Amino acid sequence: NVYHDGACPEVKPVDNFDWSNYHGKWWEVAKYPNSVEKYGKCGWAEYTPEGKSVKVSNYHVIHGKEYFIEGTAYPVGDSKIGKIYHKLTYGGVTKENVFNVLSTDNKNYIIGYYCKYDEDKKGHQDFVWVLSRSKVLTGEAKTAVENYLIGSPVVDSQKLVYSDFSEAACKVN
Amino acid sequence: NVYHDGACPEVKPVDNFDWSNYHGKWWEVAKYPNSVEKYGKCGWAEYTPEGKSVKVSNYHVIHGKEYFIEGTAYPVGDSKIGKIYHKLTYGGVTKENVFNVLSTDNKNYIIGYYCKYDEDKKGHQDFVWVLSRSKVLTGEAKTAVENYLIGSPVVDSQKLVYSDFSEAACKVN
Amino acid sequence: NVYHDGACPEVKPVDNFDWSNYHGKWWEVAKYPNSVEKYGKCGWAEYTPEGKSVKVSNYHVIHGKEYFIEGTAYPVGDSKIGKIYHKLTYGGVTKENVFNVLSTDNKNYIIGYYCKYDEDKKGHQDFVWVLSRSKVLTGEAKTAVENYLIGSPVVDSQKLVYSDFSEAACKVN
Amino acid sequence: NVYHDGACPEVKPVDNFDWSNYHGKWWEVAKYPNSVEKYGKCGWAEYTPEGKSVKVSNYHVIHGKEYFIEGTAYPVGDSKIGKIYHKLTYGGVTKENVFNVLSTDNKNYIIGYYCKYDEDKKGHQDFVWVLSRSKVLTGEAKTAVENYLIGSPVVDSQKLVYSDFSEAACKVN
Ligand SMILES: C=Cc1c(/C=c2\[nH]/c(=C\C3=NC(=O)C(CCC(=O)O)=C3C)c(C=C)c2C)[nH]c(/C=C2\NC(=O)C(CCC(=O)O)=C2C)c1C
Ligand SMILES: C=Cc1c(/C=c2\[nH]/c(=C\C3=NC(=O)C(CCC(=O)O)=C3C)c(C=C)c2C)[nH]c(/C=C2\NC(=O)C(CCC(=O)O)=C2C)c1C
Ligand SMILES: C=Cc1c(/C=c2\[nH]/c(=C\C3=NC(=O)C(CCC(=O)O)=C3C)c(C=C)c2C)[nH]c(/C=C2\NC(=O)C(CCC(=O)O)=C2C)c1C
Ligand SMILES: C=Cc1c(/C=c2\[nH]/c(=C\C3=NC(=O)C(CCC(=O)O)=C3C)c(C=C)c2C)[nH]c(/C=C2\NC(=O)C(CCC(=O)O)=C2C)c1C
Repeated sequence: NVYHDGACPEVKPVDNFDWSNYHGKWWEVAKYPNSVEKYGKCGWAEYTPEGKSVKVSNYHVIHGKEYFIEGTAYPVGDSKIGKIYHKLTYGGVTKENVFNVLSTDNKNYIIGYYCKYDEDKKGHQDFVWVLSRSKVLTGEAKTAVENYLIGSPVVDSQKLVYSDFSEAACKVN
Repeated sequence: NVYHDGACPEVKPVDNFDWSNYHGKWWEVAKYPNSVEKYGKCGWAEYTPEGKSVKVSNYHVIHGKEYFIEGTAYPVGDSKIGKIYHKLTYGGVTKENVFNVLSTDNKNYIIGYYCKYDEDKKGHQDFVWVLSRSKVLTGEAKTAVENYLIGSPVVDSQKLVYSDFSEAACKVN
Repeated sequence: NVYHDGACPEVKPVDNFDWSNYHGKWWEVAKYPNSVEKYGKCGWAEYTPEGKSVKVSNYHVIHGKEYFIEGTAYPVGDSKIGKIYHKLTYGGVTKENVFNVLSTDNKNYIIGYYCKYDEDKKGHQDFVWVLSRSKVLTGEAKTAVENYLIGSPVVDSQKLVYSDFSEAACKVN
Repeated sequence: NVYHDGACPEVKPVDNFDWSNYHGKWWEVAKYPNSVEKYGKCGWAEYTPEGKSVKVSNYHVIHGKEYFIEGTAYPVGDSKIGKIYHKLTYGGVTKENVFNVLSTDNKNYIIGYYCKYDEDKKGHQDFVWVLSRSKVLTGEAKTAVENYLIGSPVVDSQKLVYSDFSEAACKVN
């Protein structure tokens, strides 16, 4: 889990988000570690569209067993601004969590960020995911991701943990 | 927070621990991040000997405000072996958590490990602290710590975060 | 610069090195600092295969000006064994310096070590490079470089300095 | 060796320097590594007044053998201001090098800094020494050293290397 002092940074999302492409199975190729996804392997997100909204379900495997959450996702304002609410319930509190699409090709990959702010302690936790339609980044998508990561003012490439997509890791029994 | 798969690893504690030095104020010079201490600055532990035991108090400061837990510590067996129970209560459950002393000069520094196992997920969380009687490592202590870190089978120094002992950080109001 | 007392340590190279992949452009993702590359950013190596040998060109960029050296590398013995001579001239003097490939995937990354021994002062300087066909370590190659760095007796990951591959740093006129 | 891009930092020397006390024998308790002092142990300096100047002799010991340089030191202006010229020869070139006294008690210790700028590369090398009358810092002096290092804009405590004052380190054959 990646903590910092202070408020959530001012982040600039993509201005050209293609809401059409937001569907299907996205593999979580990397992330910053977090407590909810603790121990999880072979992670993915599954987006099923309903207009300018999507039904969300996020899965991962731990030792042969599948775990998931369901929720819904829709743009905060204009579909083209890469800022999307993901409405999930944690701890019996349901909140609209702003996912920011920092980088995308509207085809193969998403690099997105969520910041959880603590008012009482005046700090925040950073959550980052690299979601891809492929278990492995190749070619242009991989090239795009690298160049983003090298300039990124928000994402620390070192802190990224890359998911295991072994058949062993991915097995549900 | 540092997560790995599998049960808690077997570690070798120091076999020459001087329990009589185990008192006084020990600054948290560095640690693996964990959720209980998120956003805290200027941490320290204070061990107040009570013959057999020591009373434990662990502090930090967040934005002029002090937070703490109190507990009790005692050797798991032979006092010269670097296995010390720390009896703390979290979430209404009281546990005798084993703290392994991985390296120490028996005067200025102590490098310690606690492993938290998840029986359901067949994985564990690693907790590491570098404790020092001075806010900054100097002389032989600094060298000893450096060298241990570099050889350690358990501690990945690259996951250490060193504390903020600024005047401002430490200011309590 | 990383100095240690005593002779060069006995390192264990890879015994499955694939000479046939020793070509192309290998970004200097990290190194131990040394005097010759001081100030240089965006560094790379270029290995031009000439069959038995390779032509070596090592570059970096300092303030829009590009600096480099050229040499020749060829295996110290058996191709499969991860010891390569790098024949370079410094101080009007051509040596055949042994580069030890400590870890590799024979595809994306290479972790290498050269040790410069001072006979008169019975000390040595350590040279470590982390080389990759991409400017940012991603996926399995990232995991593999980390997990090596953690277990390595030779390399202290805390003495690594990661290169800057920003557009600005890589800008040459 | 500690290298940075850019011009030398603006540094604030002590304005209460006691030139009278800048005499006699000072151990080098710590430094930033540098190439001149490569492999050296048990190092010390000796200042021998000659009027408004002091004659300088800097020593260390490498495997029973003694190595040294001589030169002269005198103030840049007013002796109350801790910037001192240290006139030494290296590479057949004799230069006046500014040594800035960042912190001192004028009794036990001195923390000093020299910055070596590369005009060609537009970068600089940092040189930091922690001098003391005593081979081990203790008491108020230690505390003074610790405190300075907590807030120091220039000196990184982690980059200090602490000299070896073992009799074996100090033994001259
Ligand atoms: C494919 C990416 C992805 C993902 C992403 C994700 N989560 C989000 C939201 C959050 N994730 C989090 O972990 C928290 C909780 C923060 C907190 O309150 O602790 C939030 C809000 C957002 C955008 C806001 C996104 C894109 N989340 C998961 C995984 C999961 N998230 C879960 O809640 C579970 C079930 C855990 C269990 O019941 O044991 C899984 C597997 C995956 C695999
Ligand atoms: C000086 C070192 C040190 C430390 C040490 C410490 N904690 C220990 C134990 C634990 N810490 C933890 O965070 C958990 C896991 C609790 C859980 O189950 O989530 C355990 C068992 C152990 C013994 C192994 C040790 C040495 N612990 C702290 C700090 C703290 N630990 C605390 O519980 C709090 C209270 C936070 C609050 O009330 O909001 C502080 C400040 C410091 C500053
Ligand atoms: C991508 C990795 C890499 C590299 C690698 C490298 N160098 C090596 C060799 C050495 N480097 C050194 O610095 C010395 C010691 C020279 C000495 O001081 O005697 C040697 C032998 C070896 C072989 C083990 C390897 C793999 N070397 C460089 C960079 C350079 N090496 C150079 O000599 C120069 C030109 C400096 C100038 O003209 O001002 C550059 C840019 C890069 C960027
Ligand atoms: C007690 C502290 C101290 C010290 C200090 C020192 N050096 C200074 C100067 C420099 N040191 C350096 O290494 C260089 C050389 C920069 C260059 O390489 O051009 C400079 C100018 C300055 C003031 C700026 C100070 C206070 N310098 C030494 C040690 C030495 N300095 C030496 O030149 C040698 C002889 C090396 C040999 O003959 O092989 C020793 C032992 C000690 C032990």
